[PDB]
Amino acid sequence: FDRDRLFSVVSRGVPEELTGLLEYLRWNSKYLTDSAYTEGSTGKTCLMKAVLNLQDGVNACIMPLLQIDKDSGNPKPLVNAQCIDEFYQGHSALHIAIEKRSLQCVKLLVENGADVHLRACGRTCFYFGELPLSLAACTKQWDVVTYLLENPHQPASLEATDSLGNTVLHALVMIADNSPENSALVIHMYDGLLQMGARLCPTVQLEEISNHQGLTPLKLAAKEGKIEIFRHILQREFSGPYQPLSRKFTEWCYGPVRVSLYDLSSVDSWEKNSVLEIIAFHCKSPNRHRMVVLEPLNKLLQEKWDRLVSRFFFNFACYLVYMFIFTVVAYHQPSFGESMLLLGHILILLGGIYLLLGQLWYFWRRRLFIWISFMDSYFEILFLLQALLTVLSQVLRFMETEWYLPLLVLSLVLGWLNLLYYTRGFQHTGIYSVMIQKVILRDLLRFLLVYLVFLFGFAVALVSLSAPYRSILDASLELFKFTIGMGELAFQEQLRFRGVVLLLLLAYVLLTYVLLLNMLIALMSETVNHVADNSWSIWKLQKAISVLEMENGYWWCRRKKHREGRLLKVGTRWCFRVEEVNWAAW
Repeated sequence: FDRDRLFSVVSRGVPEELTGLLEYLRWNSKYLTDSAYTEGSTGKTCLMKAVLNLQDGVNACIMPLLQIDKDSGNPKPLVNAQCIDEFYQGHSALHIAIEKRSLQCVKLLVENGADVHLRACGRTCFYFGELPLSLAACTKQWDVVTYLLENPHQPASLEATDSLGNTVLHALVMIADNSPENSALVIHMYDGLLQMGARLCPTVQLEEISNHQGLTPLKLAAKEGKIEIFRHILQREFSGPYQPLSRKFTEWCYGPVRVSLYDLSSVDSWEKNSVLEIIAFHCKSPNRHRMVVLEPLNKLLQEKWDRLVSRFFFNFACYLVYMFIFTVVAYHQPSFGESMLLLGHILILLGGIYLLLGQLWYFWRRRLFIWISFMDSYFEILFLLQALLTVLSQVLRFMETEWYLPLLVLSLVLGWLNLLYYTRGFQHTGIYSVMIQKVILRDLLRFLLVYLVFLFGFAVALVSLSAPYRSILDASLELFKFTIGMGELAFQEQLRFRGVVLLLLLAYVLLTYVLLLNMLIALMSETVNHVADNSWSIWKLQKAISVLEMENGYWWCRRKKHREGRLLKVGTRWCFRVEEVNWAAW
């Protein structure tokens, strides 16, 4: 019956759940819908309440409850109580039992048949993998995970997918955290499951299954910013009977030298969407600059940066030549002839078209998505802006318009200003790389706005109080001179008797001094801290971005990527020789 009194008596009212009658005879009419109205309140079942019991004795009484009923006129939905609430959909009692640390309960539940490949969702606030095996692995239940996949007549596939395409290995990475108490658990369970996978089915590699978006556990650990598990996977050296299928093995260890062969699944060539692109481009975590100082990556980055450093300075020289030519042509503007002005105009127009096409191609390829909108792309917008201004100014010359000269001059100024993009070559300007964006953002576009607001509020008052012809030009020009140190104050004539005019300037100078004093302290506050490290890593990230961008080639296709490694012997595999030299001194 649906009466709550009977269920309360059976479950909690009295441990004597063996009433005898129950639904043993004449109750076999229930064959279509044995849930909701007849079982549970709205989305639960009697099995869920039975498995919620704490004492082992009453837990052992579950088997008599489902005895005979498991093979009675009751239909197939015996244990798989798929909730239709759309909120806890498919949250059968098996997941609850696995959540409980008891082993005999889950053993009894699985021995009665049931199913282990049922999802926990149909698409809360706790993502574990939406699978029984995934939940058991994430809950660190060694006995449950050991028993689920081998012992029963119906096993659980180790490479079973998920709603999003994940597997247990992906799930162990998604739930990972930088906290050591969770990092140790994740690493230990990942290693144990990887080792057991070899025993179960060694004919399939578990770290090659991709998500619906094409990511593997190594790449999934890099996109999401998880550093500890990523570091462990990069430097995995587990050996013994399962020494093969690893990542870092030493070749010889003569003295302090420990030359080793790091495996490479993070090579740009012959592999699209590698780990380096994900770290550099497709990442938004605060740790993205900390994942590039790792040992197997620094050597690969330097061996490409040194090999491709001539082109950086070649482009630098070619840009300096273009800027010198632009300045020379601009300076000799009449307002020799027909021999240098025409050639300079043609060269400037061609140079502008070149930089316009290059920046358009760069934006089309890379930034089809959001560029974090706040970092690492300012110099890629300033180049486009300068090229567009130069092209427009050079076009407007043929129209005999008066706006050609201001646009040309502004383009020249912006082109000279953009030369700071190359300060990251041999020049170790990492000191300015720290306080070059954290001092302009939120500090020059936030406090300067208030200063402009005060200036424009005082200029109009000065004009309206008193011959000033323009409200926002005549008074503003003299009001701005207080900041630079050229403001002039006087008692003036006696047409308005003045007085308040002096008071307004006295207020203005005090306000524009206290604002500067506060602005200085605001930027100083971020100097006492962020000193220990917090540098030399973002510089390496910028160098990595530059190296990755260069290898794609120029606007045309006069560049093709080349191989990085070689078919080194597996041992029973493209590898990179890292000649570690560390004085452990033991």
